[PDB]
Amino acid sequence: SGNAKIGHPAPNFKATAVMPDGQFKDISLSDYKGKYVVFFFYPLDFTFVCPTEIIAFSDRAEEFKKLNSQVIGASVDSHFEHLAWVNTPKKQGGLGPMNIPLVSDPKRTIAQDYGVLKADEGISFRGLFIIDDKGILRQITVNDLPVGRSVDETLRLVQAFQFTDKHGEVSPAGWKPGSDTIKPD
Amino acid sequence: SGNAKIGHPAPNFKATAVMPDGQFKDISLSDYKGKYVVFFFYPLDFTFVCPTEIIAFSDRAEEFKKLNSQVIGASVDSHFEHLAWVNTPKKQGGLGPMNIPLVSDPKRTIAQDYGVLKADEGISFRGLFIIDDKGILRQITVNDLPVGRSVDETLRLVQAFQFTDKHGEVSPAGWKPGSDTIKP
Amino acid sequence: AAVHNVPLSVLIRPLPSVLDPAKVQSLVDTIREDPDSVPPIDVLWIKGAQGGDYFYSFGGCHRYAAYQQLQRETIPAKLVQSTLSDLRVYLGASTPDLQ
Amino acid sequence: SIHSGRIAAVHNVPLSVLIRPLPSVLDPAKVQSLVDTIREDPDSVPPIDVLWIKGAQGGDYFYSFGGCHRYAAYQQLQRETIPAKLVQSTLSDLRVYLGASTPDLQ
Repeated sequence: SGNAKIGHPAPNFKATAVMPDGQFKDISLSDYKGKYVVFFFYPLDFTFVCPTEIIAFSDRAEEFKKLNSQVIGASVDSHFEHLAWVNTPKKQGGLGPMNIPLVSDPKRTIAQDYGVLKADEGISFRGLFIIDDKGILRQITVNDLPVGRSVDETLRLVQAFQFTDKHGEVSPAGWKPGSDTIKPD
Repeated sequence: SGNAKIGHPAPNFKATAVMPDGQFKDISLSDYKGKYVVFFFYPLDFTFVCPTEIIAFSDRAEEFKKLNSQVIGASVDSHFEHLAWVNTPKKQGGLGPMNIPLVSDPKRTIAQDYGVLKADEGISFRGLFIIDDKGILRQITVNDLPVGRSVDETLRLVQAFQFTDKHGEVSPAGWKPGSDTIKP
Repeated sequence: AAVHNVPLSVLIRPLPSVLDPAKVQSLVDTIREDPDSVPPIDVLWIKGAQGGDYFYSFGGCHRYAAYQQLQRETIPAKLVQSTLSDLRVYLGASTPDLQ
Repeated sequence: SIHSGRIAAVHNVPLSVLIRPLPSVLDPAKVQSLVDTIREDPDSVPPIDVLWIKGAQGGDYFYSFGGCHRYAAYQQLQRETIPAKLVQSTLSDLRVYLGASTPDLQ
């Protein structure tokens, strides 16, 4: 998958994005060093699909927050398009106020970097990558266009990498087997 | 991921697999053309991890059966290793009888052809691929060694691709706007 | 764009979509009270390789259920002409060789 | 590891000392059953495998990767020791189970 390899640092990106507050910011994956990152791609902005996923991720942002993880959404649209889609209310199809930032991939190099570009129509597949606090990549999930992603599954994954992480801060056990310690016969 | 490209045909392969019955059989991903295939890698055969992951896919093969699907697992270890692992009872730290074929990939090429070989070790990451009845790759998941895959989430994906697959045998509605279609 | 009274049975909804039943019930509610505060859905109008008329629906997820949970024959919708590449965005390798 | 103690000694090793870094996924009914067996017929339950690893500064570190249900049973019974075989091991053996979560053992 692109230049995204498991065990290796995430392919960095800088792009311009819309933030939970509305204003553009100009951010990079590196700003997030020190937190887990859930980085996901969607096809494009004004899908006649009611945007089940992004909304669901924006909606349980707190749960990610307490796992010290940041959720970021990407699509090859301009950030103008993202801004536009955010201000469109959820009743007449739109995203509404996001609790999560939205990256814009107009040159489409991030999609390639992450090996998720549909060459022909030039959009991203439904990709999602988990990167840890040290900027390493832990898991790759890519879906063909018609099938959404599960928030619970993403949480289960983050919680499991963090479970394994946290268990590596361990102190010498101060204990050894010995004849004292044998379980006889 | 490697050659495996979503929307494009799945990187075919041919290797010796330990079948549910006990016997070897050189097979290929084509042979299941007409069924959705869930194809998954795992690092090693005599793990010190309780193999609860594979046991879970084997245990629940009927769930996959009911969806015209075939779960195949795979590692870099030899086909003789597989045999021996199935012939070691769970409690003695083994697989026991398995309901799903196991591919062997000692050349590390099927791993490579899927982009899930980690060079350092010469073994596969916990990668899993869902391919359709027309042989097309439909979804890719790869996990760093520590974390496992959900059977529930694999079923959920399989069914979802089948849901949309199952539309598209559709045809003209015999309907036309309008009027008297227009609304006041 | 003219709003059309399209029959629920004409609409191809090929997307596996898990619905919040609370959302749906709130919509059924509002409908019987104030049907004109509920905006029309968007329906992709696609012509296949021949005469072929197909009308997809991808939005109004919770709005569709609301209308089919009621008895309703038609739902208010805006119609949108579209290519097959338009369609390919939604269905990927599950896009049909529409005729 | 300067030594080795082969080829099959069994030890009563304290649970407080086992690092269990992998997310258990447990069939509860099997856990519930193994509990009955340990209470009443403990010898019929084979000991677990424990990896013993030396830290860079000589620390003892003990990993448990298997017997998932045995371990849990023992946790349900609130024992402070579990029968184990100790299998001396390296760091690089960990990374096989731990990947990028593999700690730098002091």
